[PDB]
Amino acid sequence: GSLTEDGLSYKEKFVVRSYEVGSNKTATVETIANLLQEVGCNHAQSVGFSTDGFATTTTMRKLHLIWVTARMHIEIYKYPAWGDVVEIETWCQSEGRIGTRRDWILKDSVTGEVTGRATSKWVMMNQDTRRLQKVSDDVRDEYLVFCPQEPRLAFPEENNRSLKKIPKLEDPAQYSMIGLKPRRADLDMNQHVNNVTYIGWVLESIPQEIVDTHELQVITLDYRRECQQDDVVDSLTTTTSDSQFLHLLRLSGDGQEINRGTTLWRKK
Amino acid sequence: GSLTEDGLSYKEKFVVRSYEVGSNKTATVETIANLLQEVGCNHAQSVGFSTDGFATTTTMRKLHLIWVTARMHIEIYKYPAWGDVVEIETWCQSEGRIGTRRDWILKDSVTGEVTGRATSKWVMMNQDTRRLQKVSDDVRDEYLVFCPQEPRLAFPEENNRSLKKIPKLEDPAQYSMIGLKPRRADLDMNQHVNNVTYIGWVLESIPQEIVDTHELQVITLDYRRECQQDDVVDSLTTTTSNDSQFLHLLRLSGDGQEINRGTTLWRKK
Ligand SMILES: Oc1ccc2[nH]ccc2c1
Ligand SMILES: Oc1ccc2[nH]ccc2c1
Ligand SMILES: Oc1ccc2[nH]ccc2c1
Ligand SMILES: Oc1ccc2[nH]ccc2c1
Ligand SMILES: Oc1ccc2[nH]ccc2c1
Ligand SMILES: Oc1ccc2[nH]ccc2c1
Repeated sequence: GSLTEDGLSYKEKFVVRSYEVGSNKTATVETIANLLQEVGCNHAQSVGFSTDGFATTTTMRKLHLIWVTARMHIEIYKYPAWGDVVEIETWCQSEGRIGTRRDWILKDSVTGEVTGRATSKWVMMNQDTRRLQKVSDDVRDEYLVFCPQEPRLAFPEENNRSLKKIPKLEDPAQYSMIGLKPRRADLDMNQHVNNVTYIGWVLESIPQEIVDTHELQVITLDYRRECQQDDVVDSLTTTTSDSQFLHLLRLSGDGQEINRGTTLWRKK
Repeated sequence: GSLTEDGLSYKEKFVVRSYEVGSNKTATVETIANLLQEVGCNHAQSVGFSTDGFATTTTMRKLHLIWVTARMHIEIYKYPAWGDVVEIETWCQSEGRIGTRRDWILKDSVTGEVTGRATSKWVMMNQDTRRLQKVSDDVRDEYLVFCPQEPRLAFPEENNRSLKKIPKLEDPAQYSMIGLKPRRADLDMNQHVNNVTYIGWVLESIPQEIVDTHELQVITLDYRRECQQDDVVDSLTTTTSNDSQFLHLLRLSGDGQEINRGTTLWRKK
């Protein structure tokens, strides 16, 4: 992969692997989400962020502050098949003092056609207290030089699917998958549950019949609280409708919300 | 990746990804095991095996026969770090009428030094009845042209760990992790549990303190029965032993039916 000519975005090509595909012989949405993190990580490294994995500025490390995902929104028009080459372009932009947004564009490297797009909201949090903080002047100055100054959006539409407020699923749920626990493979280099594991957990309560006759087109997921490697999660789903579903992940015991989301599926 | 000059082995390079590494900032043994399947799959495709994923000959498809793993043996000297390039070479050889063996050699693409090696035993099974069988003459003729004829072993040693018989763990186990279930990400393109998920399940009952102070050096795993996507597994571990050795057992949560048995050897960090 490499930074573009202006040094304000990063592109990388990936050949889809045999173990990265599902029943349709195309990449799962979890494989796509993993590739989005990989190209984001590779972009931060290319623009000077140290080999520790955190895209944190010098002042952020002094204050023990890290970036955390608040929301992920993915829309796939075509999933790449095993052996196909997908090209992904990523970039970041400041959203005032609220935080930052990382966007992605997926293309079929053979035709150049846009096959998907994704957007994410990131907030500054103290890594020890877990307290959310607004973005200070000094910190924004350190990362503005890595962002395009004119707006560049993967989802330009005024008040579109990526910015739609998500309601809380009311009991009883139509479908559920209980007792979901992460294993060591679900953790990252810092022993925290990988963000992509939560997408997998959300999708677990989708009936197999919907999976067998539909393809996932859109997924929006809000991140409320982390699952610790010793926690247990319940995944709840209710059809709201193409088929649309409302989702909720909560702790198995006390019912504490960890994520909420929505998915849109198209008939095969 | 590409076949070597003689067309009897296949090499492929991989750049280790950020999400493929563990706490030490090196590739997990599950990432390595996934790369071993990928290079094996790419080798079968390169030598003519159809895009359906099964390295099955024309006569095997007519008889509804597939290859299934009986045993996996992996030994890692050094795990590659995030951003490092690992080169993996793979090949297959017939083991008479018993079945086939696929071997792998892992190298640091920068120094060329051998950083790991792996071997696996494969048996022929009817896809529908699940009945195992010896390899017929006609089937062996179809795949011999893809194998080196002179023996080529990743584990040449006289008393190597890849061929050592594994005992059954006796209750009570010293350690355990119960209620392990696969999710859709654990399945393959045919809706079957990926072989690498079982390695993950075996390793779940290793205490976190061993993980935090040791590195996995060797793992041998026997595959007895398949876990269905609706099954639930218990992972059992008992220390058998500078180095730490463990005996492992995966069994169904309810009836206690054996899924896998194995052994791991760990060395102090
Ligand atoms: O989704 C991700 C995950 C990790 C990252 N590091 C830097 C950007 C980025 C994006
Ligand atoms: O912390 C940041 C913010 C904006 C960025 N653009 C590119 C990398 C990056 C890291
Ligand atoms: O909750 C929000 C809303 C907008 C945002 N922009 C960037 C981060 C963020 C978080
Ligand atoms: O380990 C593996 C898995 C799948 C495969 N297909 C062909 C060879 C091979 C090896
Ligand atoms: O079925 C087989 C046996 C040996 C092989 N060598 C390479 C691919 C392959 C497939
Ligand atoms: O149990 C065994 C023993 C030797 C073998 N060689 C190939 C498959 C196989 C299985």
